[PDB]
Amino acid sequence: SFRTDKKPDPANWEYKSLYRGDIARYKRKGDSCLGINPKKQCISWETEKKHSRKQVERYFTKKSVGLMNISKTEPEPISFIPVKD
Amino acid sequence: RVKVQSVETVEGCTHEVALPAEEDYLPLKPRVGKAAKEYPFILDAFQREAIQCVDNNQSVLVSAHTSAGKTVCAEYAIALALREKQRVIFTSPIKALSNQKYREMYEEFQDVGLMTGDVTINPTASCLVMTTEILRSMLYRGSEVMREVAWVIFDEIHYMRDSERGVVWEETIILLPDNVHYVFLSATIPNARQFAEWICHLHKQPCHVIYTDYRPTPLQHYIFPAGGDGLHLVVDENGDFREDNFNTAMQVLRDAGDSNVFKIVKMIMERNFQPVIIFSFSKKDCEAYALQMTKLDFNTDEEKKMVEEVFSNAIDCLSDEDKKLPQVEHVLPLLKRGIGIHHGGLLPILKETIEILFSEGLIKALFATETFAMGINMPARTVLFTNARKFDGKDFRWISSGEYIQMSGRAGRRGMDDRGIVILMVDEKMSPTIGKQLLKGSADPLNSAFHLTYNMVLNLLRVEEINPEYMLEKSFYQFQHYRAIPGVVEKVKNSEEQYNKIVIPNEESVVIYYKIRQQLAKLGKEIEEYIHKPKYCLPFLQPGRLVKVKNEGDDFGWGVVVNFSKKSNVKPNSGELDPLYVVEVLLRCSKESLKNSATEAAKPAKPDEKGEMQVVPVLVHLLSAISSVRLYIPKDLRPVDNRQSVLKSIQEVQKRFPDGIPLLDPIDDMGIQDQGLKKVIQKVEAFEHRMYSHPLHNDPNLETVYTLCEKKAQIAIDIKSAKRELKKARTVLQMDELKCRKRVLRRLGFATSSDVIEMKGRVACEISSADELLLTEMMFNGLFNDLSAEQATALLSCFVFQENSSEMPKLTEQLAGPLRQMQECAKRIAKVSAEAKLEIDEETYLSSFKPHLMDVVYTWATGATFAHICKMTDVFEGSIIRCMRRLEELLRQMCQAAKAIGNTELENKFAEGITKIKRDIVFAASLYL
Ligand SMILES: Nc1ncnc2c1ncn2[C@@H]1O[C@H](COP(=O)(O)OP(=O)(O)OP(=O)(O)O)[C@@H](O)[C@H]1O
Ligand SMILES: [Cl-]
Repeated sequence: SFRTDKKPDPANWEYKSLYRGDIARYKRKGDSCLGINPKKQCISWETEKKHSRKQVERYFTKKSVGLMNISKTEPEPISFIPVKD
Repeated sequence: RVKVQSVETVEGCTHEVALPAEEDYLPLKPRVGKAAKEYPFILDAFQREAIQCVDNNQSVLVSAHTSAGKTVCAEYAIALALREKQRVIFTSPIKALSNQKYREMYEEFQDVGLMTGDVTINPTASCLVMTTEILRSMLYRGSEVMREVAWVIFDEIHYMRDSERGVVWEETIILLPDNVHYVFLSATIPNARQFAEWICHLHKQPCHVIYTDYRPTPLQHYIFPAGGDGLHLVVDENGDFREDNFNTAMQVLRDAGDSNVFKIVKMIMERNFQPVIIFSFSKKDCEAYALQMTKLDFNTDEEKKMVEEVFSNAIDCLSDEDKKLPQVEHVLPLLKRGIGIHHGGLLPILKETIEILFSEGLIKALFATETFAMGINMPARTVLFTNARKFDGKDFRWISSGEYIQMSGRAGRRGMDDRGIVILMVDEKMSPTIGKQLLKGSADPLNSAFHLTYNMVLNLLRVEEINPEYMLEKSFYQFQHYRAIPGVVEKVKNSEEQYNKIVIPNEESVVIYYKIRQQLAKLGKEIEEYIHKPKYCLPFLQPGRLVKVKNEGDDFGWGVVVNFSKKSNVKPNSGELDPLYVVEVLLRCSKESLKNSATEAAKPAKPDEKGEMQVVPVLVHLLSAISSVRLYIPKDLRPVDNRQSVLKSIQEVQKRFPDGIPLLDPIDDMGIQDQGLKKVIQKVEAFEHRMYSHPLHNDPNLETVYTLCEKKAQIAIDIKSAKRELKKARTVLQMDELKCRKRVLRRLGFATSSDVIEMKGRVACEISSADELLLTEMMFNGLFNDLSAEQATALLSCFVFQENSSEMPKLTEQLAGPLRQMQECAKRIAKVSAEAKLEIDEETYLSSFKPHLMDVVYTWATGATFAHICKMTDVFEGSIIRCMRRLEELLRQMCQAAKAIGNTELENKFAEGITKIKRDIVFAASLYL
C-alpha cells in the first residue's frame, strides 16, 4: 500500500500533462466533469443500445415462453404476496 | 375582498363556495325542469353537487382523483350551454389531451370542433374543444369564436403550476370576460379553495370548490424490497398505512429479515394482474427492461395476428421507405409478444399505435417513461415503479407525493377492476416518516408559475383596453403573495419566540467564540482555494496520491488520484476563454450513484453504506485536501475488486494515522509563494490563539452550548429573511421586471415611450413559440433576406431545439454562416438587457440556443429521407421529430410575422420552408382524429 512522497513533478505544470506517473486502465464515470457548475462549459473526452440495435434485434427472432392465458377475474388486500426466485 | 362559506354535503365530499364579499350567500337552488344531460350510470355525490352548481349558473372547480369522474360535470355544462343555444369551449393543455377530448366530446354532443395549431376542425362549432394555448391567441386576436360563449371548461387545470406553459392558463383566464362562467377540472389539490377565491376575486362572481377523495376503483399499494421474497402491503384499500409491513419490508433491506422487475412482471401475468404499466425514469431503462420481457411471450396467436393487423394498419399511411425503418421494424416483435414501450424519444406514429394497442388489450405490459402519466389517460390494472428514487439533475431524491400520486393514479380501471395494484420497488432504506409522506401524502398545491414574456407584454400593449400591468395585478401569482402574508407575519412571531425560548446560552460570550470558529472556517476555505489553483496542484497530481474531493455540499472524503488532463472549453455558446483542469479521482460513491451513467450523478456513500470506488473526473477546484500519502494502485482499475482494493488501502492509512492523514503544507511542501496566502495563514494562526484563550473551549458541555448558539443563529437568519419577505407585502412582485422589459422594448424600437405598439412590435406578436425579440430583430437586420431556404429553416432549429444532446456537428459554411451571425445579434440584445437592469448573463443567453441539430434539419429540408437523418445525430428519434414539429409551428409564427411587415418574399421563403420540412412520418397524425 502506502508511502509518503512529498516531491513535486514540475513537468505536469510545465508540459501541461502528466509526466512521472503510471496510469491505470479505468473506466470513468460518464462524459462530463463533476465540478463544471453552470454547464456554461463543456469538454470532450471524444455506442448506443436501442431497441432496433442489432444485438437487440436478434433476441426477438429467438423465441420465448408464454406463461398464462385465460383463472378468475382477480383476487383482497393481502399483506404479503410472494414471488418466487 | 372575498369570503368563503362552507356547505354541507354527504358522502365524504366537500362543498365550499367563495363569493364576493358584498353579496349574501344564498343556498343553491334545486333544479327547475329536467336535467340537461342524463347518464347511464348513477352519479356520484360529488358529481351531483357540481352539476347543481352548473344548473344554478355558478362556477365550480371540481377537484377529484384521476378517473373519479370529473369529466361528467363538464359534459353537463356543455349540455346546458347547448340547450340554451349559447356556445361553450372546452380546453385542454396538450394536443394529445385535446384530441382525446375532442373525440370524447364528439360522441355525446354532435356539434363539436377541434382547434389545435396543427388541426382545425369545425371552428364555428357549438362546442369547441381547443388547446388552451390556442385559446390565448384567440383572445389576443379578438376573435369571433368567443362571441357567443357562455361557458369555458378548463380540464386538468392543475398543470397550471408547470413552469413553462403555466402562465398561459393564467393569462387566458385573465383575458376572458366577467360574463363567462367556468367549470374547472383538476386533480386533488390542497389549495383548491385558494384558486376558487382568485376566480371570484377576478371575476366578481361565485366559484365553488367541490372536493372529494373518492376513488371509484380502490388501490392497494405495495412495496417490494430489493432482495426480498415478496411484496408487502404498505397502504390499504381504505387509504390506511400499515407500518408493520413497511417496517418489515424495510428490515429486509437491512438484510435483517431472516429484486428483478422481470420477476414482478412474471407474477403479474401469472396472478392475472395482467395489464401493467412499468415506470422507469430513464428512457434507456424503459427500453432495457422491455427486452428482458421478450423471453416470455404474453400473447395468444389470435392476439398476435391482432397486433399485426392494427399495427400494419396504422402504418399503411407511412411511406414504404419510412415503413422500412429500423425504428419501425424492431418494435413489432415486442408488440407481438405483448410488450410495449412508451417514452418521449420514440416516434409518434408508433407511440399512438401502442396506446391503441393497450386499450384493445393486446398489450399486457407497458414500460413507459415518466411522462406517460401526463398523457391521455389509459389506465392499467397494476402499476410498477422500478425505483422509488429519482435523479433531479443535481441531487438524488425520492419521488414526491405528487409524483407518486400521479403515477399510482394510473392504476385501477373503472369498469374493469375490483382493485388497483401499485408496486414500489425500493433499493434504499426508507424511513417511516419519509415513507408515510410518499404514499399517504398530499399532492402538490397548484401554485402559479406566471412569468413575464415579451409576447405577453407586446400583445397586451397592442390590445386596446388592457395593459401589461393589468395582467400582473390580476394574476394568481400576486394573489398568492397577498394571501400568504398573514403566514409570514405568523412565522416571524413564532420564530421570534423561539429565539427567546432558546435564548439561554449560559454565558453570552459564546457568540464571540462561535464567531471565532466561523471566521476560521471562512479562512480555511480561503487556504484551500490557493491549494487547488492549477499551478500549485498540478505538480502534485500523481497517481496514487490521496486527495479529498468536496463538491458544493456533497463531500466525498478521501480519494486517490488516477490521472489528470487539461481540457479545453467546447461550450461553444460563449467564447472558448479558459481551459479547464480535470482530475480523475477514485472516490467512494453510492450504490445509487453507480447506476447513473452521467458524470453529474456521482455522489458520496451514505453513512450506512459500504460505498464503491469509481473514478470520476472532477474539476480542479473541488479538491479540498491533498496529502503526503501516495499509495500503490493496481494497474487495471476496471474490476470492482481491483478498485475495491484502494478502499482497504485507504483505511490502512487511515488506521495508521488517526490524528488525520497528513497534508502537504502550502508553502513548505506546495511552495505557493503568493503573499496573500501568508496573510490568510497568519490570520488563521491568530484566531487559533484567540480560540484557545476562550474558556468555552476548555469547558465541558461546550458542544451542548455551541449547538444552541448555532440554533439560535439559524432562527435569526430566518427571522430576518421572513422580515424581508414581509417587506415586499404591499408590492407587486413582477412589476419591476416588466418595467425593465419595457425599457428594453423601447430601446430596441419595438414600442414607444407612451406605450403604443409600433410596427416592429407588431411583427413580434406573431412569434410566440420562441424568442421573439431576437427573431424580429434578426428579421429587421435582414439576416433572413439572404438566407438559403434550407438555411432559413435550419437556423430556426436553434430557436426551438431545446433538448440536451452531447454535441454539435461541424458545419459547412452555409449552415454556420448564420450561426455566426445570430450570435452577434443575440449578443447585442443581451447587451441591452443588462443595461436595462435585467438578470441574464451573456454567456448563458448566447448558449441558450442550440445548433446541435442544425445540420440535420437542413439535410431533412433538402429532400433527405427520415432514415438518413437519424444517422447523423445521437438524439433519439422522437426528440428529433419533436423539434421539427415545433419548427413548423415556428415557421407559421414566422410566416404570419412577415405578412405584418409586408415582405412577400419573406412570407414565401418561410412558407416554402415549411414544405421542404413538412413531410412523411414526421407529420402523420395517427392518433386517431
Ligand atoms: N357514476 C359513474 N358511473 C360509471 N362510470 C362513471 C361514472 N362517472 C364517471 N364514470 C366513468 O369515469 C371514467 C373517467 O371519467 P373522466 O375521464 O371524466 O375521468 P376524470 O379522471 O375525472 O377526468 P379527466 O379526463 O379530466 O382526467 C369515464 O370512463 C366515465 O365513463
Ligand atoms: Cl471499479
